[PDB]
Amino acid sequence: MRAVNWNKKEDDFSLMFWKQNIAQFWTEEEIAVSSDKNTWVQLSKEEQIAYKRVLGGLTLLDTKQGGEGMPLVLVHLENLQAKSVLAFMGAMEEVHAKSYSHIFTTLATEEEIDEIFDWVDTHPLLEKKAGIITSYYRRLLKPEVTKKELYMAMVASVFLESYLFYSGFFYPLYLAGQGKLTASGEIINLIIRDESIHGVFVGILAQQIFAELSAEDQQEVQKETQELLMELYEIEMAYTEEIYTSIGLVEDVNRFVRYNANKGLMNLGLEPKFEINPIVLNGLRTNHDFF
Amino acid sequence: MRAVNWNKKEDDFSLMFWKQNIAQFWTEEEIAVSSDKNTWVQLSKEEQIAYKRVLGGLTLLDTKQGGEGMPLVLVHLENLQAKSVLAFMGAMEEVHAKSYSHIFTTLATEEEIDEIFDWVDTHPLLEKKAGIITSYYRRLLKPEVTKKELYMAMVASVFLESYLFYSGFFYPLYLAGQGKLTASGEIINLIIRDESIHGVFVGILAQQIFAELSAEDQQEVQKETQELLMELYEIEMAYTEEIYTSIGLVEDVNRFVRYNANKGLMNLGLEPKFEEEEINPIVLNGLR
Ligand SMILES: [Cl-]
Ligand SMILES: [Fe+2]
Ligand SMILES: [Fe+2]
Ligand SMILES: [Fe+2]
Ligand SMILES: [Fe+2]
Repeated sequence: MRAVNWNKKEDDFSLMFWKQNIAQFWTEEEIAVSSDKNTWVQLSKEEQIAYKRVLGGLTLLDTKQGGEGMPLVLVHLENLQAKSVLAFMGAMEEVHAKSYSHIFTTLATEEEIDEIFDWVDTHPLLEKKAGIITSYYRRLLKPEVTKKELYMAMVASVFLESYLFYSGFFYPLYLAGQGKLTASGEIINLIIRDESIHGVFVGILAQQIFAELSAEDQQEVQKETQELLMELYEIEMAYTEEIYTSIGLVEDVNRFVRYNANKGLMNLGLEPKFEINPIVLNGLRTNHDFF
Repeated sequence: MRAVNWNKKEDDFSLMFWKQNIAQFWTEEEIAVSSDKNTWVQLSKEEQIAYKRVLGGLTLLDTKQGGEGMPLVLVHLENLQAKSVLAFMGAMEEVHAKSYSHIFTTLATEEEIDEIFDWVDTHPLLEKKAGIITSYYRRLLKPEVTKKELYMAMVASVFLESYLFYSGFFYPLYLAGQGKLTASGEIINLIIRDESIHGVFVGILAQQIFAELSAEDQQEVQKETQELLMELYEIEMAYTEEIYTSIGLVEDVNRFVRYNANKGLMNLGLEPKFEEEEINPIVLNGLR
């Protein structure tokens, strides 16, 4: 049985991503959020509800990535250096999820917080969205998986990392780009810096597996991938309508979702399939290069 | 579908262990090991070989805990705060494994290192002991697991964290307690501080699952746990004889193995099964 041996490179990129994930390490204890209350109380009721709801959705996604997506992909990898990187990325998803709780504690009462998590648990679109992604993960709960099954779990992971979070990230960035809730915005920028490299890394791994598939299996997962992209898009468009109609931002968020969908595809070595709001860009400017 | 909500405690201990695991965070670049070369070259070849072999074994166990043990146990937990802690602990196993490679790079040539890892991969006792533990983990590769299956994976994990590492930790601590390889010994001490809390935590989880079993299932896993403990002990005694006979330390490391087996039992809420003895005072000085 093999032990991980970092003296013998297993690929040309795992050490670089190991080192970068470590260099980027942070915890919620490092950004105090209390100074955001001065601008939080200046938001309308409808704006505050949208903010809390999107943070709830982001928490759900990070919960499933750290608790299912990273663990189940990594258990089936044969490359032990890449496995190490994914284990670390999975832990950072739990840091991210804890960081949303840190923001909530500063901005909401204990009663309001528990209402938000109850709304998350019973929300039909979030359930559908998370269910579609985790289905591909839970296919890997068996002793032996095919490369097609592993490839599609990696696709699902890239689409969560590079695409599904962004209908939620939009709003903290949009407010931060206006000088509102800028400490929470700093946290969301740290999260985005991590998710960006998670999506690139899993995409590299996916491209390596794809090259190992037969031509028949390549064409099958190419079709499944495009269908998944558009199945998620349909749900995201319904989600943006629900969250953002009250505050007038639906079409802006949809453009941002398409931008990031295109990035997810590029992380998989795939051509864009769709066509950034400048205020969002200013909110990233504290990432700005990446976008 | 539920998101982790740290505002609402799921249990009385996960936040405490989350905070401590974070507080203890460290990485491989924080301890330079090059100053150990002055004492490394004073060791005989037999002493050097034993050191490299036990580090190889430790690396194997950490590879399996980060890549199978923590991920598969955590996937099946319902407690999302406990899941978080286990994910972090799994990442720290990978930090531990990376740190062993750092030690190797300072103390061995590239050809020597690859020889060690080929020795690990083809070693029959390491393959056997890792296989016994990972068999419990790989039973969890199915959509739904029973609580009996989850419990026995947690037992295996506590036995790895609190017991199977220590036939290997012995020698770095023994040398560090003599002023030899003391920078490598500081790394090993950081790893031990982590494994100690990993074993306590998984043991708490195991005790929670045990209480949720029927009497019939309790009787089954109680017996399996005791058999597993002694099945692993028989393998560890062959392993210590293989590694340490050349350097005169077999009975010393066997005493340390039994000490730590007892701690693994206590982490599971179980009584000690081996004669209770004070720790070797040289090893104790290496832990200081
Ligand atoms: Cl295959
Ligand atoms: Fe995340
Ligand atoms: Fe991520
Ligand atoms: Fe470890
Ligand atoms: Fe551990």
